[PDB]
Amino acid sequence: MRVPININNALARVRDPLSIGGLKFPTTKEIQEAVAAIADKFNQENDLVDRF
Amino acid sequence: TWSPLAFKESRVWDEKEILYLGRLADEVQAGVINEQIAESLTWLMARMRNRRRWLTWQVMRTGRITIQPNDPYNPNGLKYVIDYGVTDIELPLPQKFDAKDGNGNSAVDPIQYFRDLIKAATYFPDRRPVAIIVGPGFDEVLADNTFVQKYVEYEKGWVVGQNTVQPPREVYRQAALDIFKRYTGLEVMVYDKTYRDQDGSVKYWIPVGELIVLNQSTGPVGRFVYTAHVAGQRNGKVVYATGPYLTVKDHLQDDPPYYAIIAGFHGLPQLSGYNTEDFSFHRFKWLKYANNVQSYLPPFPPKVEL
Amino acid sequence: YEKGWVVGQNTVQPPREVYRQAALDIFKRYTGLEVMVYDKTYRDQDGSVKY
Amino acid sequence: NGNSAVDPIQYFRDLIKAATYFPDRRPVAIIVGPGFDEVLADNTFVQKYVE
Amino acid sequence: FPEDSTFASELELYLLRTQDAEQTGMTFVHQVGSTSLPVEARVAKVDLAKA
Repeated sequence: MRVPININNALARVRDPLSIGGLKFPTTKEIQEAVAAIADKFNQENDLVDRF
Repeated sequence: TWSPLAFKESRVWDEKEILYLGRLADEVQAGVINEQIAESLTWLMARMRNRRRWLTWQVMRTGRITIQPNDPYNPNGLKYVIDYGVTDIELPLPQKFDAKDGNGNSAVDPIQYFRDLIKAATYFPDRRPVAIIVGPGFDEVLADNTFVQKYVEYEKGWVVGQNTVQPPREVYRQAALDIFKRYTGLEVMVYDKTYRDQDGSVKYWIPVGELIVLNQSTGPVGRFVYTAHVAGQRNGKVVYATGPYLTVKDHLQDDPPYYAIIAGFHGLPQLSGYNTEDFSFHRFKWLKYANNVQSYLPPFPPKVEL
Repeated sequence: YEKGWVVGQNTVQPPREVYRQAALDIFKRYTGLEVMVYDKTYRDQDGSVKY
Repeated sequence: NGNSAVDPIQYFRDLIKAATYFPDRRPVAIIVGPGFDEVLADNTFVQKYVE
Repeated sequence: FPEDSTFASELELYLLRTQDAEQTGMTFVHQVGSTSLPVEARVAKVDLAKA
């Protein structure tokens, strides 16, 4: 059961809308994005007994 | 005498859930609960395969299968003791294999223990073991005890004062299982899959410190057999079906509209080959061989909860 | 003596299985006898199997 | 006699074992500047491995 | 450390993390005769990060 999310739009809509706080003018910047999968790899089904 | 069991469980989806479901960041139509019910269908399928494997693991583990109202996945509380009548389910070890007294001296001898099990099951030609299926690090218990070290040192000639200085423990465990297999003949299988229980700590399927023993051959110990459930009136009369079923129900016209999926099955494992002259059943046995095996194992990562 | 061992300089301690695999052979070879093993049994009236 | 403190081969072997399930951490290579054999030749556990 | 160069003056990274649910559970047990009961609930999680 995954969260019903679109990762591209959610990953694009975190970037700040206006947010001039630092230098009192908008700076130049570069942004790279990456997602990550998280699972428990060590929860494996008990494949032994169906063989028997 | 033999008699099956029954299993069933349900879902539901109300009107607010079917009508309102959008994606979390995209802006789309009402079409997400269609994709959402398919995961519940697949989850009920895997949820039934887990009870097949659970019943069969329970009969291999304890011989009997025991259901009781304290169980997690039992709301009904149906108490059951289905005693399959395994004669001697466990093998006695008063002092375990990794039990040392004094200064490095061990207590018992594993290779000799399986040797006189084979010898004292001579004229019972069905109690005489063939294979072992042990999961965790088992070579270390063969590598630290006294007698199997003395057998490796007998075989490789490595007397400590004259041939070589002292071999490391790693050189012991890289051949201890092989000399064990050669001096007994029990083909040892390994099965090291794991399940994450509610502690958050990884445990193997074969528990550490225990090994199973098959008693006549490696093969099917009986079978798991389903029985028939109800499917309704193909022509005018009731015609059954046999496997695990899964039923969907539309109530999207009713007040309020809802939607429910129901799956379940009927079945129970059966032990086919019994003894004839006596009514015994010596086909698989357990034994707990050591106590401190987790210290021989690498640690496991925590579950990321983010 | 017959196999070429010593408990200090060739092997550590040979197991009992090698002793019983070689003992009947060296018994036949030293004594010059002939061993006819005979294993057939009969039930007693007490249920106990007896040779 | 010269029985040292830490067996370095067992030390790095324990670092490789205790990062079996942490594959980002399990070390692979090692850079050392000065004379490094001048310490391994003066370590009793390493000398026993050599013997 | 190799050399690369950019005409811009800041670099930020956005990392998103996703923990889908695992299909645990076991089918409930009832006697032939009875109506069914519903299963439990579970949760998946999504987090983010900046640089």
